[PDB]
Amino acid sequence: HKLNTDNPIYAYIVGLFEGDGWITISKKGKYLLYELGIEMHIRDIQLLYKIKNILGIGKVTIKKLKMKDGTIKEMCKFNVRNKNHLKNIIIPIFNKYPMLTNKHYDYLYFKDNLLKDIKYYNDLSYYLRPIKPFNTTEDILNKNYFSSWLIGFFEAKSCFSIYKMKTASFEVSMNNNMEVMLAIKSYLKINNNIYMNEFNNSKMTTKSINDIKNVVMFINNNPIKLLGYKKLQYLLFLKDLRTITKYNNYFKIPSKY
Amino acid sequence: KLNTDNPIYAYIVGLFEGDGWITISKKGKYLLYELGIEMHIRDIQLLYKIKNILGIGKVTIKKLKMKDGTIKEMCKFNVRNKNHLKNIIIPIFNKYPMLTNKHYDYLYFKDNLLKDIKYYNDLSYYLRPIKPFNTTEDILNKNYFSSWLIGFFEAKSCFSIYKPMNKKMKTASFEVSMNNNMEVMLAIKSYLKINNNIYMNEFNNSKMTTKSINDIKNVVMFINNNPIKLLGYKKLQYLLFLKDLRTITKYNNYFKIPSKY
Repeated sequence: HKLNTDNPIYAYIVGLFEGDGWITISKKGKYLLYELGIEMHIRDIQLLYKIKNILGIGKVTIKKLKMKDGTIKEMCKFNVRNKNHLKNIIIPIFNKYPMLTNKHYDYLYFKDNLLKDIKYYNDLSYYLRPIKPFNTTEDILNKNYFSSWLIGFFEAKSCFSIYKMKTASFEVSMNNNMEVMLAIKSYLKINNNIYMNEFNNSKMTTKSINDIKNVVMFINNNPIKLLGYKKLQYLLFLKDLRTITKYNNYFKIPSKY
Repeated sequence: KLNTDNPIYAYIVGLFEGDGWITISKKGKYLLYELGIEMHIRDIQLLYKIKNILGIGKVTIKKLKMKDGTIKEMCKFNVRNKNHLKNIIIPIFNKYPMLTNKHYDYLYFKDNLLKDIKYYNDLSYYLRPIKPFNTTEDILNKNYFSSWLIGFFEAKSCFSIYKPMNKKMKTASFEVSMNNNMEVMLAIKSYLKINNNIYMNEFNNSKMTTKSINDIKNVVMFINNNPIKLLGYKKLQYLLFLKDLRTITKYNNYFKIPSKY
């Protein structure tokens, strides 16, 4: 039979791969390599096995990076290279819950070529990701799987931090995709968000007490959950937030997640 | 080991708890273990979705030969393979436990299956406890209640629009079929902030009903905002309900009825 895709966690997966993964076609001599992949830190290796498990396809590997200094850094990776697996599992998932940013174009190209069985590099047309945003902030807000996509995006690109009395902030690393950032600001009713640019490291942040409450309650009330390290950071964040007077009193920081 | 992080499995448990069964039955000296569910033909596509989501099981059509000479139809989905039950079904129900007394059927089913009981003679006696397993507060404390609720609504809720012959205009009502689950019914009333519900008993038809504009508002928004959706006929009934609800002045003026589910 075919892949049933009415399950929201597949939207969470798209969010995760849109944030930190990739779906490309590359030149392997006179042949082509099609690959859906994602690389994360060792702290998220279990998350990659979870992905492998949910998708039923793929391979989890560990890569050793030879640093300049002579040391070795580690990363873990999940990828799918089997053409039939891509056509039967991945295509249907992304068709059902397409990516939100311009990265979506990478998908259409990947898909068009894959389904046409292009295998020699010389039969492959030229491609450069468009600079125009595929969707407007309102097209995003009209998508009924936004909140699910968002947990996967947060899993990959959000950050919870408590710093020195004390203050709490929620940030989302952006890679010039304001339409998505505005959809998030709106959907979550975040008011005191300040944008930044630290070494072209553009991000969106907020520390106000109500904004934090809104973020915590959206994350907490969503049936779609953080699965890897990001979940631990979140739970540690709450653990801390409970000790900060102005926050723990302003609302009921939940104890179950 | 099966990954059970997907809340749609809680929806599945919610659906089976409402219209399904998980039992051990005799077959002479042997024992049949079965997770099963029977629905009307209108939901045959839904059974196929369950099948593809669980990755196991079989869908069949049953012909009930009535005494009047007519053949009535129903469709069914079931899992009988011991390995499939141990490796898929057990982990799901362990992760997202049923909420009513029916949960006892599960524990019983699971203890025997794991102990590898094969003969009816080795089967200890069993009668589903009468006292509820959970309290309303225990229910409200489960973090997967809202996902379970959709599967349970898929099976036991009912959206109806109609014009009684004693009132000039149509009324909107949401009802949930009862079955000795008042602790669960109270958790729903509480969780959905329902304030004008009434109870029915039309031919032992214990159920909960509400027609108040605010109650209906709460139900429609809960359903529409949930990432976990109605997948079968119930969904179609839900969508036809909204389309009509839009034409009833008192409900339409009270709140913004969603146009996309």
